[PDB]
Amino acid sequence: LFPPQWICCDIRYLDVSILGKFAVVMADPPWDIHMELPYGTLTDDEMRRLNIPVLQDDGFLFLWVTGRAMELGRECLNLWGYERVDEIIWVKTNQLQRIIHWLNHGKEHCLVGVKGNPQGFNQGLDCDVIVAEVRSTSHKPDEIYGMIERLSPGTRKIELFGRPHNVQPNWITLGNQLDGIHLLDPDVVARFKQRYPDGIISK
Amino acid sequence: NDYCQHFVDTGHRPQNFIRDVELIRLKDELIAKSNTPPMYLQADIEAFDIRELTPKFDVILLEPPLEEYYREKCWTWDDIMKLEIDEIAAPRSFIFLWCGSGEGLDLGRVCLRKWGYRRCEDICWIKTNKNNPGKTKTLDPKAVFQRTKEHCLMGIKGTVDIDLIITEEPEIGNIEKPVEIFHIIEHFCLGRRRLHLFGRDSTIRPGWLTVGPTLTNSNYNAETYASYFSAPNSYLTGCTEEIE
Ligand SMILES: CNc1cc(N2CCC3(CC2)CN(c2cc(F)c(CN4CCC(C)(C)CC4)cc2F)CC(=O)N3)ncn1
Repeated sequence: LFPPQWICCDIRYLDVSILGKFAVVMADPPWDIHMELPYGTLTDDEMRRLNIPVLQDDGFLFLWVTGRAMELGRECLNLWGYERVDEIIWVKTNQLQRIIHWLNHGKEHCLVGVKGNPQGFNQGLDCDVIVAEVRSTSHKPDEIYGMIERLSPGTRKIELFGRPHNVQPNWITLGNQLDGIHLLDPDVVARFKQRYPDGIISK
Repeated sequence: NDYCQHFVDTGHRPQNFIRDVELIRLKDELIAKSNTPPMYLQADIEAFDIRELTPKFDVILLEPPLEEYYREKCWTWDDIMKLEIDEIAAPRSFIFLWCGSGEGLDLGRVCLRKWGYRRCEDICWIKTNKNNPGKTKTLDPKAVFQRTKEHCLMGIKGTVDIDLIITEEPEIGNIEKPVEIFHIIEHFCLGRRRLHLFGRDSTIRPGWLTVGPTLTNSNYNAETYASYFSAPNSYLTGCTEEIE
């Protein structure tokens, strides 16, 4: 079902096997980057134990990383069964196209992982540099959704650790600040009812 | 405006549209005064005992000739990972490793860890195509996207600038990296023993020892070189006045 869908949940405890298989997975996880952050973080072991492997058979994973997660994210990517085959950077500008520890940081990194043998994708349409304005802090740039749609038009996609501004047609968004459960795909709705007859996810 | 869409529409890379791409002039002038004479040595690093390079270096810039640099002797990451870099780095020292845009972003991190460093910065050389918008890129089989940048990993072992370089893509077969990487490095004021492995005649530079197979001439002498750093000059940063 094409229009946006989402699930308010703790991604640590949701049974993601009810969601089926996706052509693209994207995550901007709350990594423990060993600094004080205004949001709650997942430990390294909680990240490793995330049930990413059940989400795809053949497709691509898009994984935002900063600081020590440049390395830890590569570990999780391989542990979950992906090979890292590309790396997108977003050059952060202002509205006038000027660039916003040892160096000041002008960019953010998104790892691209592949799993299995994806067929029918449009590889090579976009390039691996995004130039866009910081529309809001803590937000990824909307251009990433366009590049993913051109890469895999019309297919099912799932974002982990999304927020309400992130909901998109063709995407199922998971995050703990979403407004309830909004599911329209009849396969997912059935599996959700069966696994969660009282609409509650706990352990 | 969505410059990704625009690149799909026109072939102009999004970085083509970044704009603007005595303050820090004392620095630079202090760097230039501090710099040792340029020194250089022709050597086949494959067949060369790296430990003959003394003294231990404060900064190592490592630029192995990757196969991917020759689209139209290559060094594999197998070869590079077997270099004994830790044998010539000072207990507190820095490394800058050009890793390309493919598997080197992973294997180069393995290398850094293998040699005893941790990555603290990731410097991206972003290549514009303002002069040849109509030149499609021939993709690595595993690529999902057109690759328009190279990464230079900064690593540290022991206890002003931005992490981006933007220039126009060099002509086919030009393997030079942007000279701006030297400015970023020297601006860190990391010490004066600076080694460039796989440099060339065209990269030789004051303040640096350059070592590589295609050098046409040498002037390296380890005793002469060590003498630039004997007391009272052992611990200068490269950014201060010479000691009278
Ligand atoms: C406990 N289990 C959970 C948790 C959970 N979420 C909900 C969403 C979450 C974290 C917790 C998003 N978060 C956040 C904010 C950020 F800046 C970043 C960093 N990144 C870096 C790359 C960038 C492009 C610059 C963009 C920014 C990452 C983040 F994850 C803020 C927030 O408040 N919440 N959802 C379900 N289960």
